[PDB]
Amino acid sequence: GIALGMIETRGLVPAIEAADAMTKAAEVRLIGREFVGGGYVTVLVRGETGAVNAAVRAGADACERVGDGLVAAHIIARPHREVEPAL
Amino acid sequence: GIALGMIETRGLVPAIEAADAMTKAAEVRLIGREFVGGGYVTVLVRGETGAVNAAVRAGADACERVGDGLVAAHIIARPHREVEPAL
Amino acid sequence: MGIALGMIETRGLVPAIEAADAMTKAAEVRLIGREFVGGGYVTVLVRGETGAVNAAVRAGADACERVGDGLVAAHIIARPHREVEPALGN
Amino acid sequence: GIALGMIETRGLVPAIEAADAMTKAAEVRLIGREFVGGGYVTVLVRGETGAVNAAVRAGADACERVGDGLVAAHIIARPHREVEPAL
Amino acid sequence: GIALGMIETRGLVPAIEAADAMTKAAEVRLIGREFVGGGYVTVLVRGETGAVNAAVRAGADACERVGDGLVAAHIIARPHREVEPAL
Amino acid sequence: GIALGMIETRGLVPAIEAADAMTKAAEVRLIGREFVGGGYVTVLVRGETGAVNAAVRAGADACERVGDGLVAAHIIARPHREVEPAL
Amino acid sequence: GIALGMIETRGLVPAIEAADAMTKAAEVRLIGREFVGGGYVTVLVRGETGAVNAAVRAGADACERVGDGLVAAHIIARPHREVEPAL
Amino acid sequence: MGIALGMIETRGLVPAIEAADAMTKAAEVRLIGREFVGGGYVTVLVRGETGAVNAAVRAGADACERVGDGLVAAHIIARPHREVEPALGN
Amino acid sequence: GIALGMIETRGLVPAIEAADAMTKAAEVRLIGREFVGGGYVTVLVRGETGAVNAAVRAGADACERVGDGLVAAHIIARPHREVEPAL
Amino acid sequence: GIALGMIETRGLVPAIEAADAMTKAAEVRLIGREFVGGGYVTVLVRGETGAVNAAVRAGADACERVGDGLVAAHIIARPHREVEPAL
Amino acid sequence: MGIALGMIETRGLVPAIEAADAMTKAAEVRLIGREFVGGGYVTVLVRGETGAVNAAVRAGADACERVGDGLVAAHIIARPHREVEPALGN
Amino acid sequence: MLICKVLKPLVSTNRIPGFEHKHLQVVLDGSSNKVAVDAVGCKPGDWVICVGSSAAREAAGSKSYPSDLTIVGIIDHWDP
Amino acid sequence: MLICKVLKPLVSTNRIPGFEHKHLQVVLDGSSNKVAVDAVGCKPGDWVICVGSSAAREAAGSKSYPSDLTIVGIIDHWDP
Amino acid sequence: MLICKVLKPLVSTNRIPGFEHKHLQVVLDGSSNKVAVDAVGCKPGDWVICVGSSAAREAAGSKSYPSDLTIVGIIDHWDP
Amino acid sequence: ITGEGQSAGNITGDDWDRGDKVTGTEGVSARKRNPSRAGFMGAMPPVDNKRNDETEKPDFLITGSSGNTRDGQLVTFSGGARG
Amino acid sequence: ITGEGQSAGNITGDDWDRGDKVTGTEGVSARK
Repeated sequence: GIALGMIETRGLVPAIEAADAMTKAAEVRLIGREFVGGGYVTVLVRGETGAVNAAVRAGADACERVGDGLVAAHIIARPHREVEPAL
Repeated sequence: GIALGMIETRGLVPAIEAADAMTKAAEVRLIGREFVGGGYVTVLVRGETGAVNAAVRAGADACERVGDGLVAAHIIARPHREVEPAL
Repeated sequence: MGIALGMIETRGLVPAIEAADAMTKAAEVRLIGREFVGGGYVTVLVRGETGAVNAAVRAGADACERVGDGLVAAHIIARPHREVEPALGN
Repeated sequence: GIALGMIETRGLVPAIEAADAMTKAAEVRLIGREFVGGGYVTVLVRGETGAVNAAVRAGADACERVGDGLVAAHIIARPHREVEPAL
Repeated sequence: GIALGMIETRGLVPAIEAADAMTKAAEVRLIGREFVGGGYVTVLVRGETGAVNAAVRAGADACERVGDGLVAAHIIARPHREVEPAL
Repeated sequence: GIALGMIETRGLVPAIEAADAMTKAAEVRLIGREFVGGGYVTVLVRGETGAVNAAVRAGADACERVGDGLVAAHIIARPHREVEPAL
Repeated sequence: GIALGMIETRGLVPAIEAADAMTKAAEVRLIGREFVGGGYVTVLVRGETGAVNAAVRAGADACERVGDGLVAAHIIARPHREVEPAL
Repeated sequence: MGIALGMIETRGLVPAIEAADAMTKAAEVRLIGREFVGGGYVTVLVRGETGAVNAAVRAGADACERVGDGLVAAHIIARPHREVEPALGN
Repeated sequence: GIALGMIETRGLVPAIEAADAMTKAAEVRLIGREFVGGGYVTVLVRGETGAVNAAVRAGADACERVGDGLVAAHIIARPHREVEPAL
Repeated sequence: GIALGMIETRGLVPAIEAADAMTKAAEVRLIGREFVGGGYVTVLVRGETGAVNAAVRAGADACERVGDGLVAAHIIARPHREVEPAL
Repeated sequence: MGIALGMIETRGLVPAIEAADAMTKAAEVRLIGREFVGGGYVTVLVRGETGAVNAAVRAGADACERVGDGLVAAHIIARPHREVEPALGN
Repeated sequence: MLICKVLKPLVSTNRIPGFEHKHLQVVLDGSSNKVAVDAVGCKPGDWVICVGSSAAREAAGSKSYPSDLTIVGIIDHWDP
Repeated sequence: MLICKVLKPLVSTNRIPGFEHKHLQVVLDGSSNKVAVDAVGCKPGDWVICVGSSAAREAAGSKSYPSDLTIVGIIDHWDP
Repeated sequence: MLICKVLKPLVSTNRIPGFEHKHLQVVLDGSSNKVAVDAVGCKPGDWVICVGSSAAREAAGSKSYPSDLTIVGIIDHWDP
Repeated sequence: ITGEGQSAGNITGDDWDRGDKVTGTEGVSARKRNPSRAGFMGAMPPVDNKRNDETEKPDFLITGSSGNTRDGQLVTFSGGARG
Repeated sequence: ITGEGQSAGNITGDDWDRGDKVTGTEGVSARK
């Protein structure tokens, strides 16, 4: 449901590779793509906790090599409702 | 909640993790997420001194080990009247 | 309509658009996006079939390394999914 | 008072805490809270010569120990008549 | 509320510096200033526990260098009602 | 004309110096003043092949020592129409 | 005159103290401040060519140590009208 | 009314009032308090504007170190808050 | 239960042990046991991502130490439409 | 499309995960899921030349790290008219 | 029709037709030309998909050089221009 | 030890040491619900026996193991 | 393990080892109130699972850690 | 952790390790009486929080410390 | 060369994309195309890690700093001088 | 010299209080 998967990387080639892993390995919704600046490209998806876990593991072991690869990656299971308006 | 805290890091894996911990810890209000530029991300939080302290410490120590981690985090107990221009 | 999404990013728009011209000259493909990631990271996004995308990205890598600070990432996607499509500006 | 006090730093905790010291030490009006990009953040306050003097003293002495530290501490007793159109 | 913050120092220059930190960093009431003798100058404030904690940390890291600096510093959260008539 | 000449440099001052050499070195119209981010600034001039070639060579070898220095200097002669989004 | 003098610095406080030196040394009026990105900051002053040269000399000689230091400060006595869109 | 509170303490009243006279002569400021902390710690409390307070305390430090056992603490406050004011004898 | 996992080993002491753990761990459905040939045995399981993950990890670590143990085990979060031909 | 893509491996986790990559990377129809015996398992997919090319890329790059590993990765752009009667 | 161009030139047409056999045996490529350059040079044009043409040219460059005098000149063209088509039989 | 009727299985979640937690199962001691690691068999559950305390740690496999209750055995003849 | 519905958050206080206590959350086991360290997620709280005993120590992060109960996981399908 | 309203203080007695027992205080968890070592503040007692188990040992100051429950913090906003 | 494992799948048997040899338009003498320029002489800009200074010890917790231990500003002698 | 960090803020850029040199009434030959 509200399970928040998300990936940070350097250059968006791995960002969209991880997004492809998101949309192909699991059935989740991609809620955001953000250009932080300084090279950080971030993808944000929501879905089922186990599905999000499979998605994020696939995204990691897919995009960790391409170019500069992923920088940071972790899963959020039940994000606070207060966080949602900021996203 | 005049008492103000804020969590700043490089990339927003730790930033959203810390903000999740912020909202997770007490009845605190996340008033703003700001992209510094160059990769730094800042998340503001408002509340009372004890709740803000608990939230900030929890989030900081939780996010120090995720990805590239925090950069710095401290608290303002009696913020000045210029806080409204500051937000 | 070649759904295959090739795309590469580099340091500044000189190597970026030189790679773009290499892709659009060596191959007959349609580039769809030029994006400023920030901090020098500039990306070109092109659509085409798998072989055409392969040839285009090979040409871009060949012609992009020796200009500016050079290419960084040179991987492609053969069959992008529907859900990524909004992230491409839908 | 037309004296301008200025601080550059890497991050917002240094910036916000420096501004809090800025305004707590003496009467100075914060005018600028500018994100340069690349991690640089700057604060500009307005006040009379002695007020800006002591206030920037306190601001540096509160900010030095945050992040990589304060980058530049600088003040002018009175900028020219022709600077503020591009404030 | 009844949260008792208090500072001891050698020479009252740091004592009043810590008092300034009390009154500027947090919103607490300064209930006492005592000259023990032998150089010990003591400041006594009451307020909210988290606010008092912010006050006392600010007072410590402000007045610990000035002159002889602070000597002893600790926080009291819920002092006994019997103690109050003595203060 | 249809010929595109274009250069980056680190710092805006060398960029405008190079574009200045563009606009007097040969008959050419400049179309782009792009801030890449992180300090890369790109200048985009439009004109016929000989004019753009001579102008770019002059601006590049005049801007090599100016400021921080240039980035890249190679120019395409007959750009494909598909570079229209670069406008 | 019609001359445009330029100053570049690592950060904006040195840039605008240099701009103060510009507008306070000679009869030159600055037309712009621009944050390039990644910390590069430029200031563009306008005035008589001799005045511009003297002002730039003063600012550069003033601002070597201010902030992290200077980057680029060169002038064109006759920038093209075609540069005006970039101004 | 210069709200800036300068103040310094020393060993005995000779250096204390010599610093007081230095402050009131080198600068045109009004001292408001002479306090016996105990054990030789004697303090002078003066009000003035930030620059005048700065000059006064610099003069006091210059003229106080070479008399008696000397000065100990020489820091000031630029904008004292209202709540400290009762501690100054309100 | 579209999410698919499967446990493969050499000999079916660990295979039936792992399948017992599979059914033992959650409301998962064992859809097929296949004799690979040459001693490898495979057991398929269907369910949701979290239940399948728990089951597969429990069974894998339980069967790694029995007899000759597992060979490999991973999970498919979003199996393709060809799963029906695959079974 | 008459292009055939083929993978041999030791086990079914490698086979099934390789097939999942096979079909996820591009449009290819799985036609053969054959258990050789002695531990050898093979997958055969059908699709056009570029699709089979990229798909077998992804399949090998997903399967390499399972069991003793992929044994043979091989494709043909178009098998003869006389091969498929013994498909 | 796949615009991807493969062309192989050899001395004598025995290696040229070996290259053509590699073409028509490897991938979905149709030989669009068999021409005699002059003075013994014989070259072959095939057209098809990018990956198909690439694989075919690979096979030709694997099986052509050691046949008689052998291969003299091969390459691939990824995205040939529209204006080249008149030179390709129009 | 705690007599305990197996009730239902569990589902995984976002904890790391689940590598050794091995499919926790909700059980009942006759009063309310509980959950313990299935060591040998849970089924729908007729009557099994559950061990906790620090013994649970070495009852589950490790001194550092994080548990408060582990099922330890099955009673064949059970008890009303 | 203790089935446990999150109830509310906490507030800091005058203890030193709070550096590792990490935002204790009041939870309910169906009978009365309780408080446990939030490891992964509390929310308003639908149904999560809580681990105590000495396991709690290594369940929270340290052998010397001072706890009696830590939440360990979330049950996605929960239970009535 | 155990929510706990301070009730009353204690008195010393004939045990030796009281050097570290530090003025035990009778508290109430809402059901019956209890006693725990006052670490920071007890007062008449509005609402404080109490930690036991083996954590209590390092919650009170020593690994070898003899306790089963220590108060650990004060809840400023308390709870009805 | 990076893409998504172009050369990673090099076990691929018979026919393949890429450019084993004699494959002109893959950038070899081809990519040079529009004459670029090198200049610069110093490559990437010297970006400094804003995190520095350090020298002294962070001000007695309670205002920033992660990890660590000590006390929640306890009444203990440490309290302020918690260090 | 101690006050509240008079010389601590010595990074302060251009204009400043204090007595870099030729500043007679700061106690140098004055305080006597």
